[PDB]
Amino acid sequence: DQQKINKFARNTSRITELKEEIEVKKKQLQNLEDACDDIMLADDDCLMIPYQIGDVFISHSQEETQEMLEEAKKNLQEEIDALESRVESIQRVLADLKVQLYAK
Amino acid sequence: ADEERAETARLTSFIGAIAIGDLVKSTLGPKGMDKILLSSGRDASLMVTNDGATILKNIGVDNPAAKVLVDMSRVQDDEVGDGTTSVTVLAAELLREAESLIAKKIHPQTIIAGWREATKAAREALLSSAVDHGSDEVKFRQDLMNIAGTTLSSKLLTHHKDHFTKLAVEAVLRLKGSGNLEAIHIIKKLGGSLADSYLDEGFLLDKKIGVNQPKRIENAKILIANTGMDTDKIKIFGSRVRVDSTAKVAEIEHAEKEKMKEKVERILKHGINCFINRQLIYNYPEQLFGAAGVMAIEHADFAGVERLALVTGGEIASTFDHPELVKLGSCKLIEEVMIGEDKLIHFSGVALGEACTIVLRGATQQILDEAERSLHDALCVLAQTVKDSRTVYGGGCSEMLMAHAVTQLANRTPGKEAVAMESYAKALRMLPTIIADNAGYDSADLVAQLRAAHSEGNTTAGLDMREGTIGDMAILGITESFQVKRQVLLSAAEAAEVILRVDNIIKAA
Amino acid sequence: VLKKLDEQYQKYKFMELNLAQKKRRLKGQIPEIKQTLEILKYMQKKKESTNSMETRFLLADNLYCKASVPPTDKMCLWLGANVMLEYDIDEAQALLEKNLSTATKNLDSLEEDLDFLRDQFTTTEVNMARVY
Amino acid sequence: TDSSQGIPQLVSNISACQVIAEAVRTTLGPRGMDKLIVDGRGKATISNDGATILKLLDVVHPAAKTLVDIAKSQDAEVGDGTTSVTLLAAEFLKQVKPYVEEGLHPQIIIRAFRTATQLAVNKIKEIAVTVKKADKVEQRKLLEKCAMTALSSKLISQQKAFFAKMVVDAVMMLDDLLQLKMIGIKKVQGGALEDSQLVAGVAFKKTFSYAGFEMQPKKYHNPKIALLNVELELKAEKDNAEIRVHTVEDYQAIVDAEWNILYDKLEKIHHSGAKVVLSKLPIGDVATQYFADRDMFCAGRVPEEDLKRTMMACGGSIQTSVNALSADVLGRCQVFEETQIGGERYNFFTGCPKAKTCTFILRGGAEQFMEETERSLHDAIMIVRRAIKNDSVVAGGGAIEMELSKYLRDYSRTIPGKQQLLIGAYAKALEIIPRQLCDNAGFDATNILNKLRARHAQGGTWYGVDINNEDIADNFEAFVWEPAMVRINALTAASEAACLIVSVDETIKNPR
Amino acid sequence: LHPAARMLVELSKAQDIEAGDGTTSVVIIAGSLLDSCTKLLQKGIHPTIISESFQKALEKGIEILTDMSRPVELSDRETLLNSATTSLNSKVVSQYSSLLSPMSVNAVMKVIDPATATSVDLRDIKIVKKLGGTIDDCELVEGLVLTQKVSNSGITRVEKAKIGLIQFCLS
Amino acid sequence: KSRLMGLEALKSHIMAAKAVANTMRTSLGPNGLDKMMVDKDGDVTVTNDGATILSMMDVDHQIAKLMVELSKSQDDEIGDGTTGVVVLAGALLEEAEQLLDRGIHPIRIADGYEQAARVAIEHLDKISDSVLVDIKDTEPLIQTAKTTLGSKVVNSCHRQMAEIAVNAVLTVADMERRDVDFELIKVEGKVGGRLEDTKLIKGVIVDKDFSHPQMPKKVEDAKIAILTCPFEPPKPKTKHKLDVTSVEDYKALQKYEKEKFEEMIQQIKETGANLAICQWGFDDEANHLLLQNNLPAVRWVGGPEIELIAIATGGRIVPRFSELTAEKLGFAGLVQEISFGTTKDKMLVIEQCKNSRAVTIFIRGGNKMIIEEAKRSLHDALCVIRNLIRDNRVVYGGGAAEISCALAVSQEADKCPTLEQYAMRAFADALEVIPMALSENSGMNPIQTMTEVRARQVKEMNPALGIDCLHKGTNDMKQQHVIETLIGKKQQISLATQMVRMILKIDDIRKPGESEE
Amino acid sequence: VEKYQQLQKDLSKSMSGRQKLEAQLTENNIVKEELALLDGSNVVFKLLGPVLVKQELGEARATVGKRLDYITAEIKRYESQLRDLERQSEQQRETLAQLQQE
Repeated sequence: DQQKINKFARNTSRITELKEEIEVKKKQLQNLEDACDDIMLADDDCLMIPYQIGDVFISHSQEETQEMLEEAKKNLQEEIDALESRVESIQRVLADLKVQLYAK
Repeated sequence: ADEERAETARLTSFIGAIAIGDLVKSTLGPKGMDKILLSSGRDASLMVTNDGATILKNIGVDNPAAKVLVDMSRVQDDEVGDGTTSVTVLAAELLREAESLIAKKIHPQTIIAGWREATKAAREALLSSAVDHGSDEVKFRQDLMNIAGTTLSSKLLTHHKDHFTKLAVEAVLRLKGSGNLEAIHIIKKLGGSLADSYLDEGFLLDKKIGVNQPKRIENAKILIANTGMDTDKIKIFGSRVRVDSTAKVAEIEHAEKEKMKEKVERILKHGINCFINRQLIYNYPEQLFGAAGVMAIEHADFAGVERLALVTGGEIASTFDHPELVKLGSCKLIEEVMIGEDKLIHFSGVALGEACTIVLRGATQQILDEAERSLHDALCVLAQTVKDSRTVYGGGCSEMLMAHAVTQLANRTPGKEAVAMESYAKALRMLPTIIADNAGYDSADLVAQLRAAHSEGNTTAGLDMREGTIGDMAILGITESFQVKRQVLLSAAEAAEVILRVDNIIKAA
Repeated sequence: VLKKLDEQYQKYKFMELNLAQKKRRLKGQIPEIKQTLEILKYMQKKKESTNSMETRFLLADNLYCKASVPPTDKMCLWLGANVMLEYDIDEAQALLEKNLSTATKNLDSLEEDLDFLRDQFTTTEVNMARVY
Repeated sequence: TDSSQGIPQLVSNISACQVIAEAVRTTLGPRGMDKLIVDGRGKATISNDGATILKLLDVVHPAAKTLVDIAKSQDAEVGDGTTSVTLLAAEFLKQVKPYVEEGLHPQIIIRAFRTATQLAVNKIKEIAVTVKKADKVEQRKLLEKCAMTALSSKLISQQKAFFAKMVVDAVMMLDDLLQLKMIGIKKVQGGALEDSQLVAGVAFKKTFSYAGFEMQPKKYHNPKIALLNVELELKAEKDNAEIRVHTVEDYQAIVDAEWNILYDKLEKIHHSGAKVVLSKLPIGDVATQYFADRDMFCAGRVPEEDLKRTMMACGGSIQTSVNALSADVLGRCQVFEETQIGGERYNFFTGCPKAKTCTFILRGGAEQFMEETERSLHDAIMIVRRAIKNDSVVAGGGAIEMELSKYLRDYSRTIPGKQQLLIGAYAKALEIIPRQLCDNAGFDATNILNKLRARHAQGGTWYGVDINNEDIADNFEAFVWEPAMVRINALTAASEAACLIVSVDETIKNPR
Repeated sequence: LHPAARMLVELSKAQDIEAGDGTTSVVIIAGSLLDSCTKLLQKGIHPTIISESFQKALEKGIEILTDMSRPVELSDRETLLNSATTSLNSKVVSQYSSLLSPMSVNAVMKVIDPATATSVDLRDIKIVKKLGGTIDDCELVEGLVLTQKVSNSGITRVEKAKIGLIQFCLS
Repeated sequence: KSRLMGLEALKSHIMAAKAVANTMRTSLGPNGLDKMMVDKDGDVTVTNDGATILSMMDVDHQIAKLMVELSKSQDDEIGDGTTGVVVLAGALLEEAEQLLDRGIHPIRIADGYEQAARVAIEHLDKISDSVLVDIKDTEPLIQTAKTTLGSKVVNSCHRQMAEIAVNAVLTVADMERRDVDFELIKVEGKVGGRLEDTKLIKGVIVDKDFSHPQMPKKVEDAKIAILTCPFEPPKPKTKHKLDVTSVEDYKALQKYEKEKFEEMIQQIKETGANLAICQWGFDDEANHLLLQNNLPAVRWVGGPEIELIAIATGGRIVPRFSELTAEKLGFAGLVQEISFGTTKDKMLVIEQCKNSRAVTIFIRGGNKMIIEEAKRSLHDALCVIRNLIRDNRVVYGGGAAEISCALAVSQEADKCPTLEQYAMRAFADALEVIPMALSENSGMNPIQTMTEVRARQVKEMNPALGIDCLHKGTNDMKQQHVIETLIGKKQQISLATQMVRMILKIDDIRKPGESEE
Repeated sequence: VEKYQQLQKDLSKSMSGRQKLEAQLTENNIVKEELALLDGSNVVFKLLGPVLVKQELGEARATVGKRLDYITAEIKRYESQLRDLERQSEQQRETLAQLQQE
């Protein structure tokens, strides 16, 4: 019975779960970003610009309408950097679990 | 593993190497026979050759004596040029002579020791046939047109040979003491006929650039470089690649327009009129080059750029590791001359008078590839003729000469070893039997006629094989190169003794 | 021996399905609590967002009626099981943030422990087989 | 279900048992025409005795399997006498085989087997002499003479007396039961035929020079021994490691951290207390850096067969596992030494807490004359360690076998009927060990037997043949000695298998 | 699949591309020459000798055959008309070659610029099928004749058109 | 089950031994005809050495399967003489059939073959006196390695090779009680320049890295920094992620790492050992930056290459950048750079006057094929000299000592007159097979060849006058200079009688269908 | 054989997004029935994410007209994707089945 391959099986499965979390956050990042550019291009401030918050609406400037989407893109991208900071940490154990099968 | 005994190995060496020697003696001589090519694998495609080297490439060789011959066939092919089919029959002519000795009782170390002494003795007889031709400009001009008909007709080109014969001997004449293949630029190109082929004094690139760039450059300064425009090379000027941000694209989009602007400033500060680039040149630096007078070449040849820095005295920029310390080439005239259907770049008046560019013009791909392979085999021999402007009298005339000298030494020495020297001098006379069979004549008559010639010492005349009659030597068209036979005599006597060395053959495959 | 390996392959695969029944119920809780915070925290009240705004009411899934909003300052949230209480912003805010933070951690802390509860089930069934 | 019965079944069992007796007929002699045995293994296997070769045979005759199992039962007790039970019982069946068609289909022989073998074992211990302390010996000259008896077979001049008294000492130190493989002589390139070294523990033949190999200690007072099972090197791992860069100091971190785990390999058992590092697998170039930096000795590519002998005498075991790395698995000694003999670094493990492997180390700088010395010593150990176990020692070499055949044709006269033909055949088979060694030493083999019977009609003291003096003599006065009990065991075992196979002429099979 | 037989299909193919006619006769001449080869190899003549003798006699035979021939015009359109159709009536198909002889005569006459009149490129001659129409309505249209056009809102008849080419993707 | 009894055993023992002895006897001496090999991968191989071919040939018989380990003992100890032990022992073997066909028992001759081996070894003590002083005896070894080189791999004897090869052995023998270890020396061969190029390296060699000639190409003081720690950024063959905040941050980063380059300098240089060598490699960007910063560094060094320089210097290796001392640095005698080959690049030769733990003869070639054939001539020349440096015992073999002991053993069949006389006769006539076989593969008549030196034994005993195999007509051993080690010929006596003893060891020749299957 | 399911999964994944278009295709025809009744009676906006942007009726007619055309562009490629993946795999069902047998 080997407990290092018990760590080796846990290590490779943690590689898989991290990369999938990056991909779903990248598609949400471009979805908000391309939602910014389309609504600015059509009809800036003429009388009022209604903006959806559920089923009630607020009327204000065109650039503030982007600004709510701009913040969520900032929060999402900082996660993507932190996700890849965990993708890097799951690779260092992978180079070291090969020796620990010979050590203990 | 299968341990082949010596009694079995001699039978295998005799069926292995001689049958290969049967094939190359067919495809010897322009009057000689040919060989159908049968592919050893499935779906056998057929070609008809007058070359034995291609036979080894198509038909697989797995005879252990004959696989030694494949190594010998490669050496005369690459390092020597012509003499591929000649060295392989000649070792087989030796091995046939060894058969009766093996049939008697005779050890091969008798046969080896005799042929080693007989080779060196005939080598001095080969040096006796060394006659200079660089003593005159005209006789060296007469020397080059002699051998140019010999190699090209030996490697399947005799119909438009004479148009290539006039052009090739001119470029070798400018080499003047130094044999050069890195000064003779070899260009094949589809277009025109084989009478449309061209010789440029200098260097050539097949670039159609028109009138957007300067194509007429007088008193050129040539920068030989590999510096691209969109590749973002070494000596960084702006942004580099990075991750984990979304607003850093603006520094990358702006930095490309600065690097292409700066490399125009880099190229102009060389002072050149011609920027030769291995890579693609973008449209915005290209239009900045033609207005000032800087020639722009994109998609340059990987080997042509390196041969350009040699012929012009310049140097490669080493992928923009040298931004200014890279030296410049200089030539007289750069002219765009339409040769055939294509627009060509002619670097004329380069710093090397040795430097030339032959321009091959084939009407199809079938004639164009076979012309260059024969022409490259010719120019290697002609470059060796620049170092040693010497001939030996072909048509088996030198073959009759050295076999007499061995026969004289075989009739002064003959202890144990010169039983082989008697078999040696026959195998030298076995080669003119082939050419008389290549011409298709009485080989027993023509040899014994030629044996009667060199017996008293009639050496200035051997057999002109176009009629098979005896004719002039020391230049005839048939008087061959000194450099060829001294390599062919070296290898054929060598590997045939090595075949005699391998009796302890073991097959483990 | 491959024979001992083959019995542990089938006992590992069958216990994967029992885990997916529990994770999807943990999965189904997460977007429903996710909709509660982000819609509230952006509008924040009729009161907090500075009087009368616009609205297009949800009467159905495809039928929205446009009108002027102005309500009084309360939110009648829905608890479930014959219960509605009127609420305000401060009561509704801190409750759902706690339900927001747990529903991720209910999905995260269990999905590792389910992966080892599967490993308990596959290991248990093979040691009794090799002995008796 | 298949079956074959009667005499054509029975004789088919006999000649099947003859062929395996045709093989081993002089394998106790050093000579014959060799068979290396390759099986579906595909591997090369030779031997010096038949008993190892008999372990290689998958027998196809079940009656011949019975003669194996009795001989393996003789092999299981001593390790010798496997051939003796084999040849005697077959030559019984050889001489009985004509008598069967003459009418020895009855089992009247089986009464003649026991009455023969009861008298014989009453002669063996009777003619044998009990001696341990000093009855004719020096307490050592018993073990000296038998070792000089074995080392006189090959023509070692006077070093055989020097080689004797050394291997006497290896037996007395180890002595717990009849086991010889711990004494097993290591062929040593280097040394001379005049020096010879006895080791109270074990030794390692070869170890290779690594970085800082001579910068590791040579003198210990207690080697704390770790008998590791893994191969160390830096090129055993694969690299995928990742972390963020803002400087070049991060470049030092990825390479050093892959070296600490290699340094973590050794420090776990070094902090457990171990100082001696041993692996039959190689040590890495970077891995042997820390071993010289630890200032603890390492030795890679040591023999695993020599590594097993360390487990017994030192109280050690096999090593690195996932857990339980402590002093409970380590081995101990009291003296470490590394003496380069020839050109190899040759290690000394002595001072062991357990006398479980006492090997003798022979030198000479050879392979052929030293193998001549070893094989005589391997049988010299087999005699003298059994000579300790049994105080009563008889003379070997067919001395007593010819005496029994003298005794029993006389007893054939006293026996009536068909059973005297058994006793005549019983006395017939006894000569079989003289039949080979006379033709091995070079003799008219039968005419020797005729000579030995006259010296039993006139003397009858110990008269047999010599293979090493190459004549006929009294083998006790020629000092060819071995304890009498294994002969008595062989007399019972050869009588047991022979009467059993002839008792079966009816064999039942099931091909389903 | 035989190498002598695989030269035969090459022999007629060269007769197809150089002439297109005499492709049956180019088969029969080669097997006739092989009958001459068997006599001389049984006689004991080297094939190198038999090769160069035939290459001389080939050059020699066409010289005497040229004297047998009579010179005809290549710039007179009418002389080309009489010369072609007499061969066309000599061949099997002349049922449609009657009206289609002078159409071909007017076609080549446009590319007969000199009197030397080189061999002919069929690599400017395009054959275009029209599904209906009549053999009487077959004619010569200059330039090139294209198949089905695909015009979404495009023009049908453009005067002084610019012929363009597209070699790039839109997706 | 088939049992091949006695003669029927020995007929199986004939046919493989008849095959392998006949393929060796065509290969004795410089007139030895070469052995060809097609591999199991179908690869052409041509040697003249048996220990190569017996390792390469797929052995298929108990006799043949023996010959791998039998020729293993000869080549590892002695070197040359792989053919002669096979020719001799098979010639006793085929004669032993004739004795068994005469009715002579196979055991009594196998008893006498060992005693026949004793009196031959007894004769070699009288043959060819054993005193050759250290400065002089290099020259017959210069002549002996001339014979191995000048006829087999190169027709005209590279003089620089045979004279360096006798000098590498005195480098190790003096430190090792007049003996050499074959792991303290190594025949190192790297083609790329000229086949005439041959050097002796007291340590090891590494290819010295310089990235630009505009940056200084240095070599300095005799101390090497045997490092695995980074003096230059290393590369364990993987990839991080790259991210910088600004371009001007990367502009300062070049100024930051330049101070970090000097810190790796000022740590190493204050300890000593200015030639820095690190195991993991790097590109040429910061390589010539460190060359500009005035310390040379070698990149992309092989794994075990840091170990062999450590034992050659005798010192240790520096594991980490924070652990810094001079005992973990190299202790070298000379560190100088010499160009690798003639045309491509340069090495860094690290010689030591301290530890001869890796003394490597370094040869070059203009052909890849010739160098292992050259090294195989050098492998056996470095094994025969190990015999001489211990004891200066030499033999004039090749036809002199073969006919000499064949006189003696045949005389010892008469002096010691008993049963082993035909065993000694089977030993003595088999000794004559060898100088026959030197003339059999030669062009000379071997039947004439055994006659001449036999008359010389009537003339003179203990001959330094045996046959030639250079066909010079001068039959000597001291003026033909064909001289070998007495230990090597004596080892060939032990090995040949070992094999005949080995095939005699059990009497079992029965199989279950599987004893060679 | 993994090559059997791989060509099927690459085909079936394209079909699922294609079946999404067909309900959109019908409702793109529904809105053109409703835009034809509007001529200024009711203006239209555009629902695009969290922002509801003003349109015109001619702006609406081109908008759903484009999205009608983008669906038909993805229909025709699948007809190429259908016949290619069913014919390539049909060749694979004969050859790759023989690989597992011998």
